[PDB]
Amino acid sequence: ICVNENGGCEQYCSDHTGTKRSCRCHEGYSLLADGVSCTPTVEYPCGKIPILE
Amino acid sequence: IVGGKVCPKGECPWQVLLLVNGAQLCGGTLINTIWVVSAAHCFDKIKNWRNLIAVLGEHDLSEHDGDEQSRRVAQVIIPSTYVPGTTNHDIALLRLHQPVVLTDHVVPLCLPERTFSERTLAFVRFSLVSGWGQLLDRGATALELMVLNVPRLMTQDCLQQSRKVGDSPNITEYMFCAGYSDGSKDSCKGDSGGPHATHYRGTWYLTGIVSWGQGCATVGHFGVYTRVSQYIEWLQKLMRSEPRPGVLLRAPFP
Ligand SMILES: CCOc1cc(OCC)c(F)c([C@@H](Nc2ccc(C(=N)N)c(O)c2)C(=O)NS(=O)(=O)c2cccc(N)c2)c1
Ligand SMILES: [Ca+2]
Ligand SMILES: [Ca+2]
Repeated sequence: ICVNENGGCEQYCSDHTGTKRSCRCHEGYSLLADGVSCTPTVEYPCGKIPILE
Repeated sequence: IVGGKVCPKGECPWQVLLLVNGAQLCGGTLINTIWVVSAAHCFDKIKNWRNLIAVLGEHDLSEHDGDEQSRRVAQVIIPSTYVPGTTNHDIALLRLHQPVVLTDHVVPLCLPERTFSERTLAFVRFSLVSGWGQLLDRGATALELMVLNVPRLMTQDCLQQSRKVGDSPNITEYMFCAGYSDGSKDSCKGDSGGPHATHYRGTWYLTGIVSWGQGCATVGHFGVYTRVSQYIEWLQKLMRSEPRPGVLLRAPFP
């Protein structure tokens, strides 16, 4: 259920049936094996502030 | 920005400064290396598109520190539904002539998927709005980039909490209210086109565009922003298209 708590996804969420869902990440990020987390794959991924990171 | 504070240099890396003949025109948001989102009304009075410049990595307008990157604007795309002089569909997609180089001071804001933005981001109460606009209604503009945290209101609540005006333009589904009604904090005219950025689980996303208001930080009123989620598909399709001759392009919306 993507509508509730973002389906548990850190970023994007897609519902497949009433019991199946896939999380996805923006370009510049990759989904971790937990199936919900996104980790940067580039030096300057969108939406992150380098000096604070 | 009225009632906010200086955005520490580098902490608002997606902020864009648009200039016409060297003069401050509006703000904008970098969403990738060659695309910037701004407000359509920022271009109502352009006579010669070749005088339009976008600056990234900007912070202090009084000095050059080497982090600034300026680019000519190759294309300004506006929804077919936008009518100059009116408030609805206030969004513009700009293609830079050359991509900017991402650095600690130049980073794009994430353009979210429509579902994520409607189902999740729309419920994050506070978001940041920024720009070099007026520090006070009818006051001087800022020399350093300013930023302000503003809470979002459901439209029903915005209308109920706002004082009624005769000629007041309608708040459509392509807009949303954010701010305060005590006359202390709001974005302003010179911030037009700038970002309304929303944080979610460690990442920032574009949810709004500084669009309009009945004065800046007017008691009884809120700032009004373009509801970016309505345009995600429209923007994504355009970014996948080849550039066309002639700077201004009116593209079908939806
Ligand atoms: C689509 C833009 O429509 C407007 C309407 C406004 O008043 C309506 C009664 C308004 F003050 C602004 C204003 N932007 C703005 C931005 C933010 C605020 C704010 N209080 N947060 C706010 O109070 C105002 C603006 O840009 N005015 S303008 O003269 O430079 C201009 C240029 C080109 C087209 C238009 N429409 C306006 C723009
Ligand atoms: Ca500077
Ligand atoms: Ca480059």
